[PDB]
Amino acid sequence: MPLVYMNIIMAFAIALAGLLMYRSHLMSSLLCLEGMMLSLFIMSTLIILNTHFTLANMMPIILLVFAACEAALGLSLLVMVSNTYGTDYVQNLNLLQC
Amino acid sequence: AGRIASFLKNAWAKEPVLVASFAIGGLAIILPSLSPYTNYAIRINRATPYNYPVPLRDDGNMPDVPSHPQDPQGPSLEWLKNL
Amino acid sequence: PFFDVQKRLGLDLDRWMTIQSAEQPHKIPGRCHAFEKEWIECAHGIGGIRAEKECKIEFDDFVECLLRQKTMKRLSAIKRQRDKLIKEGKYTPPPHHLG
Amino acid sequence: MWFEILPGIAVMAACLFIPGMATAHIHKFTNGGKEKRVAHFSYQWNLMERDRCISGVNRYHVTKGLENID
Amino acid sequence: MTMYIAFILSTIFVIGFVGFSSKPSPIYGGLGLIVSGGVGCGIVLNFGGSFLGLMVFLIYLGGMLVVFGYTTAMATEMYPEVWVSNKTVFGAFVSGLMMEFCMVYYALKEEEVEIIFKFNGLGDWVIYDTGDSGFFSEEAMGIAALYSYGTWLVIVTGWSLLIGVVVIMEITRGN
Amino acid sequence: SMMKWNRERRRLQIEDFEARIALMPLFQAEKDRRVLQMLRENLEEEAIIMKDVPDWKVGESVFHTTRWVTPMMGELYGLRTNEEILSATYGFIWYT
Amino acid sequence: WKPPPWNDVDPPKDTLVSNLTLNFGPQHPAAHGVLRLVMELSGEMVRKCDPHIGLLHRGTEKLIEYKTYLQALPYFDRLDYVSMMCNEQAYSLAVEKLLNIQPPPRAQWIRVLFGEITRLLNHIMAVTTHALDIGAMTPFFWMFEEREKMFEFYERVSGARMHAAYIRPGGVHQDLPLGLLDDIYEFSKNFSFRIDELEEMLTNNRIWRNRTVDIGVVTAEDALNYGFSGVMLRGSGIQWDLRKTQPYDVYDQVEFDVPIGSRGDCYDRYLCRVEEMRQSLRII
Amino acid sequence: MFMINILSLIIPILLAVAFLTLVERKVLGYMQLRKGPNVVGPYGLLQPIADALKLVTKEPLRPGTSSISMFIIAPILGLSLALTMWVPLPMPYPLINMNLGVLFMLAMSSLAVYSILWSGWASNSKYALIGALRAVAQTISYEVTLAIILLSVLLMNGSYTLSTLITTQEHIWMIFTSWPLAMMWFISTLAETNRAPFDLTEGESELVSGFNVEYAAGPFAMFFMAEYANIIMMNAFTAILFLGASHDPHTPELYTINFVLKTLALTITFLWIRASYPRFRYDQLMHLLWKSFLPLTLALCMWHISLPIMTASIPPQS
Amino acid sequence: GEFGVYLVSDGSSRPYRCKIKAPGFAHLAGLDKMSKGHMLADVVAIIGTQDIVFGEVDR
Amino acid sequence: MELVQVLRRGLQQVSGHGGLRGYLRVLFRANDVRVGTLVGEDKYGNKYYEDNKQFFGRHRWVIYTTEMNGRDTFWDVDGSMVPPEWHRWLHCMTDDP
Amino acid sequence: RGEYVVAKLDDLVNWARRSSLWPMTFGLACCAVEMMHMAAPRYDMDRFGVVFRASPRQSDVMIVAGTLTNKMAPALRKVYDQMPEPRYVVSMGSCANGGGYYHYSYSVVRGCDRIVPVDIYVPGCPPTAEALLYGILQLQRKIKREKRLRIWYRR
Amino acid sequence: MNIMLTLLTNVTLASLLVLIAFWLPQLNAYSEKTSPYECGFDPMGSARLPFSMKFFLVAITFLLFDLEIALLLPLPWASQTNNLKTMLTMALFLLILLAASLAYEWTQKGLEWAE
Ligand SMILES: COC1=C(OC)C(=O)C(C/C=C(\C)CC/C=C(\C)CC/C=C(/C)CC/C=C(/C)CC/C=C(\C)CC/C=C(\C)CC/C=C(\C)CC/C=C(\C)CC/C=C(\C)CCC=C(C)C)=C(C)C1=O
Ligand code: SF4
Repeated sequence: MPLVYMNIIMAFAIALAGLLMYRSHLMSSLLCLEGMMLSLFIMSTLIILNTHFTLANMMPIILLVFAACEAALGLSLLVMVSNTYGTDYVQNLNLLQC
Repeated sequence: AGRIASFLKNAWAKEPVLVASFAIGGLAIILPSLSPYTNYAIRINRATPYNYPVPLRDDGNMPDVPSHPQDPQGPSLEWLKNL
Repeated sequence: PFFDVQKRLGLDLDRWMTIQSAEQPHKIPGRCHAFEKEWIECAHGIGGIRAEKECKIEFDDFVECLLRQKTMKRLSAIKRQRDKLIKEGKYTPPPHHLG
Repeated sequence: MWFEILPGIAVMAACLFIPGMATAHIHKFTNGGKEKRVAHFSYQWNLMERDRCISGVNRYHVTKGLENID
Repeated sequence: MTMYIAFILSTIFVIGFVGFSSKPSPIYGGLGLIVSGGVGCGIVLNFGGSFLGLMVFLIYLGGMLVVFGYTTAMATEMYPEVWVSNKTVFGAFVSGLMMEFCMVYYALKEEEVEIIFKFNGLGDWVIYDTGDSGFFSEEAMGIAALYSYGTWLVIVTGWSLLIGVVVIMEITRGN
Repeated sequence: SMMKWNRERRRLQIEDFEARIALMPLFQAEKDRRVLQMLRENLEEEAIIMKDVPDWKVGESVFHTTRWVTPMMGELYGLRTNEEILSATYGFIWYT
Repeated sequence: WKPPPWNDVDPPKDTLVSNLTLNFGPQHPAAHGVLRLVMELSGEMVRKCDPHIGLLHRGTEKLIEYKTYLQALPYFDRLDYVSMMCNEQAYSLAVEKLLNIQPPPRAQWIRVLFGEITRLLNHIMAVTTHALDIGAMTPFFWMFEEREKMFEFYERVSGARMHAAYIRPGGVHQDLPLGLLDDIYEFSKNFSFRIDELEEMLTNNRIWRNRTVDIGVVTAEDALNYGFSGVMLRGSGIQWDLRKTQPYDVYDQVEFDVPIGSRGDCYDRYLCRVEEMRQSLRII
Repeated sequence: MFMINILSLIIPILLAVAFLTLVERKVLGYMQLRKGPNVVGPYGLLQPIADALKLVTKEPLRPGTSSISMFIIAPILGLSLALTMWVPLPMPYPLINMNLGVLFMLAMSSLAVYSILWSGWASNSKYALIGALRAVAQTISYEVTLAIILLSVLLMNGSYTLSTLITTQEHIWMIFTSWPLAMMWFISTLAETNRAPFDLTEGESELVSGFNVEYAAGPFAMFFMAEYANIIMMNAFTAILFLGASHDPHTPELYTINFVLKTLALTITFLWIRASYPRFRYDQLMHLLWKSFLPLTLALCMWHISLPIMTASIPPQS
Repeated sequence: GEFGVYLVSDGSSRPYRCKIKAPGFAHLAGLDKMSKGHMLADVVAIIGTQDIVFGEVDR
Repeated sequence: MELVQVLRRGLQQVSGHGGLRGYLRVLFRANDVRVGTLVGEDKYGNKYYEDNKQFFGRHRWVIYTTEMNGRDTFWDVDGSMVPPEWHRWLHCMTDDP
Repeated sequence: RGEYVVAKLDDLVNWARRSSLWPMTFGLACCAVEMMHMAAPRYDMDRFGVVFRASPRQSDVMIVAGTLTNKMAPALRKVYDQMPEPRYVVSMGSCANGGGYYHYSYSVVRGCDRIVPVDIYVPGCPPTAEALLYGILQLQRKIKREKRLRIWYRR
Repeated sequence: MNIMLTLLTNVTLASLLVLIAFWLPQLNAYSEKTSPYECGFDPMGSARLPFSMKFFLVAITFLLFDLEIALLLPLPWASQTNNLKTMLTMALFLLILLAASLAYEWTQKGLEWAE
């Protein structure tokens, strides 16, 4: 388990940490969401290439197919929250507190 | 006939691109089943030796498997030369 | 599978990629083909409870082949001890490992 | 007239000709005349590596024919 | 120096990863992702995954383009932030750089890191395997079998993406 | 014209591959000797490099199985030169 | 913590539309150079177009008062940079009407001759600069070679290339230089081809029509009420042309066809301009 | 002998765009009955040098509302991307024999648009943001057709290797088997490089700038030299992909001469259409691709997946 | 258009008031009406057909 | 049949302009190479040529003198260096040199 | 010699300047129409290296063609101040020079000089497209006689 | 090696041209030469407020469609299989849904750009 595995695993942790610390931006939040996807794609690519799991080389592709699909969903949701509330800071949508 | 011919002619006037694209799109699906060279394409792909033809141990009673590459018995693909 | 429709309906949907020793394209074997082949042939129908205790060394060989955890650890010790020994000056690499 | 346009092409055509000629000649010069061997697959690279080891001078392009064995 | 570019490339991947995870302005976040995405493509290329490397390069670039194409569309701030700007982003940024630089120091000085899992520093060149690939690249034939061995995956992926266009319009339509 | 030429290219590739199959036995035959030679050289050097260690019995198979496992490239070239490492691991990938 | 809404809908928040507003000039090359065109847009579709003008408000109407009738003649050449004799013809007719005096028949014929040449001048630049702003830059240069040819006729008769100061109350300054009519005939002989050169690359051009067809469409009564005149009435079905309804000078003797438009959009009026270019040749 | 090779590519490339600006006006002028530059040197053979030297000595200035860092890096992005993209082009023998050369050029060409809006966004100008937002959706929508057109044509290749086009169209030009895809490929190349049926990226008539909004002597020179280099290649890529040429393995000079001639002829056509058509409005150029190019694009794709199968003409993978 | 002049004299040798009818004045006054709904890139097209020379509107 | 005549006509210009050295002189200082009959010479050194076959506008031209009134004009030709008597003929205002 | 080296270097820069003037069209009045005739193929302004270019950030010389009305006078100064400044201003026509016909009006400044420094003055009403070509040629001569490096070497 | 040397040379060449771009031409600047350009008269204050364009729907479908082209990219190597019937059926299947998604996107306003 060489150091490149450490780099991208520790990377995904900061993607997890980055997502879980929304400061003032939904768009920057979605950035960290797609950020997670890099490390998962990159680690998955390293795994099935190292192990010569040739039939499983499709798995990183199918990750990406369902990757941007969420990415489109996030921005489409971001379209209306910014459209009808003006901005994208995740603090002005607290009307559901009650 | 009258309903179909009027529709095709009208679409051929206003939106030539769509009636065009639907044509080649339509032909792209139905000829490949009809055309007889599809089996040749399978045979050409099958006949391509990417891997080694690993020898199989001769314990006798294998008349069809050749003992030498130049032997007559076995899969011969002279049809490729003719085709 | 929770509700195994693949077993009942008798078709394959994902039981072709779940393992490394399946029919890969153009018979390209995986790295640890033999190691997992023994492991699966070891614990087949024996149950997960019995598999985790009986087919244990086969899994350990297979898991090691996947990561080379101990083998790389062995190589790490060879290089480190060689480095300090060469640096101190006891012995020098033989000419075959120079060119 | 229109033929006055051609000097604009000529100084460009010669300039665009250089990369094609330079790369073609550099490969031949740096590989002893023969074209640079292309390895699109590991098997091609395996031949090249065996060529480097066999030649003795650690040059893949330096080739030994029948005279190496006897 | 060319000992093994895997760690160096993955380091820039993490530093670029640190960037947009610190919550900059969204446009600067795209740059922080792109450098990580570009060098991430470099990591996979170095490991033999030639097709997959350029694959994530092309898709992501288009993906993140519409990302920060959107940010300037309706998510822009009238006074945009920057890597320095607010102390929060400044604090979030510098925290990431000092963090990763601590782990790599913790990584390269004993080579027996045991955080969560085990991580021993011996060189990612080692895990490579000796063997030819015939006249075909293994990765290309693996992802080519999607149309022969993965007909089930094609159906679910195709249907989901088709539904993906339905939801996008349906969500964004409104009224 | 494309149909005929592509068929000819397929026939050429068959000839190319058939040529490859002919020399595979030699390349396989020599390479196994080189790999065994490299491992043997590593084992002798490992014995010399560790003789005063507490317990490093020469050449213990980490895998419990007695069959041969295709060796790591690391354990082959590990103590060899830097140029040997780069030309071996990132040789085909970097050859552009 | 206030109670949740009864219909599960909150009142709409503060309006968040900013509607980016800019000034489209006067530096903009396609804004005629003197437009401070400010527009309101719904993001990209314009809502109102407030054309701030006065960026070239030279006090012409006040300066005319202080000059004599002859002294005020050059001002009308400097109102419309392209309609030179047409501008002076209007002022000359006004001064002659007050004076109850008519010009000699030769002077009238020269007026309508150079009046139609002028109509070629404005139409040439109107269409070509329309192509320039649209994006087609090539027909600009071809027909502005001919504009130089007509500029020679302006200079050969009056002395200056653009501001002729030629048409004056009571006729014209001086007679035509000998041999000018031959050059006018020579130039007009090939101008039919040059018009076909212009119109062939745009009239049927798919890009051109899509850039003008069904754009800027005005109705009939809308154009009449808005004070629109000239082509804009002609381009939208209204059959009106002062050259036929209220003939001035000897316009009651020349025969020509007014190109009434049908759709009223940009493309129809541009066609009317091109046809008005061809029709002037018959009048010439 | 690799630094010499690289500098035997960079210098000829920058000199090719250098005098393309002269063969632009000298061709544009002659097509609009003008004469083009013929004063600076004989026949204008020194005008671009006079242009270039001025554009590296007249005062550059960052905008007061600029973002310095992104303002400076955008010219770096444009120029380096343009140069690095010529790398796998298979002039007889390609400089870098990439196994996936086609995918490489697609990826980096999709990156040359980050320069245009990073320049636009950092410039903090109303015309800058408009031009930046015009260009991005312009290129990516034109990119969907770019990817599929390349794939449909290359299905007869059997691989993405650029060198194999030499072998593929050895006897027959590729355009004779994929001319319908050739037409949309040429139009898309006109659109990715922003020439002038769709030069709306600059939008000089309606946006005065947008390629380089406040960009000055140096940075303006880059954003020009980074797109005129794309002009030469996108026709070199068209030439290599569709109009093949005879390539004797012993005398590559004949192929280089032929290859250069096709690029020169194609580049003239890029200049030729530039002065023969009006400007597409934004919705029109988007409508043309999303509503007329794409339906034909997918249909001809399905044709080219099936075509080798029905005719048993699957090309060799190697 | 319909270029015209409202010339007012007083019996002297100079005009008393020379109002200049501007064909483009009413034309440019209607630009907002014609630009209703059309995209901004069509604003150049609907002033190109306008034929507004800016020495007449401004006078 | 006409290309060979064109090259011969183009080759004749080098003999027309006093040899090759004169040809580059006109090319590098007058930007034209067309030859034409010498209609006259003025006192300041300007050489006036005319060629009626050229279309109206280029049928007459002047090659400016190298030096006039203590100011070198080899590379510094000015449009006002024409004497009034020749200015009339040059501007096509009349046909009488 | 150092002076000789600075002499040739100055000439190289001055040649690069005078051989590429990019006017930023301030087309205001009938003076602009005649200037476009200079761009017309009859005189072909482009052939002299001088080609029309918008975006004053990418232009070298101003060509004031037409009357300068007091309302737009701030615009003239603003577009003048935004030029990367090896920069020159050419005034076309009597109106731009000193007011011309509208010298006595209430809303026309008596000359473009009062707003911007003015290089070569082009007289006319309008100056013929050939006269402007002579004017631009005069500016090229003025750029030729610039001793920027010689002055720096002798500071 | 070869690829990174080429990448390095390009960025150094580009950066050097910037360095001589901003340093060789000396500067005599002020606060009015750095003012944002707005075709003359003063800007009203913009270029960073939300500038909402209309092609957002088709901008995001490009991202969806760009994933389709990723899925159908491996086709050149997919033809080199022994079961082209299944490969042909699946290859056309992805194209059909890609066409179907565009067609349904077309019918419901879709490609039309909001006013
Ligand atoms: C609407 O539509 C529109 C368009 O179109 C659609 C348009 O077109 C246009 C454009 C307008 C026109 C065409 C109209 C006319 C205008 C013009 C012609 C403008 C002209 C503009 C120019 C930029 C001029 C271009 C002309 C020329 C002659 C350019 C010439 C080039 C050069 C002088 C430079 C050439 C390159 C050189 C010298 C490179 C030198 C390199 C080296 C010495 C080596 C460098 C590298 C190394 C040393 C590597 C080794 C180093 C190492 C390793 C360092 C390591 C370091 C470490 C720290 C490790 C517009 C505006 C438009 O509106
Ligand atoms: S000087 Fe004469 S031509 Fe020029 S703008 Fe003034 S009135 Fe018009």
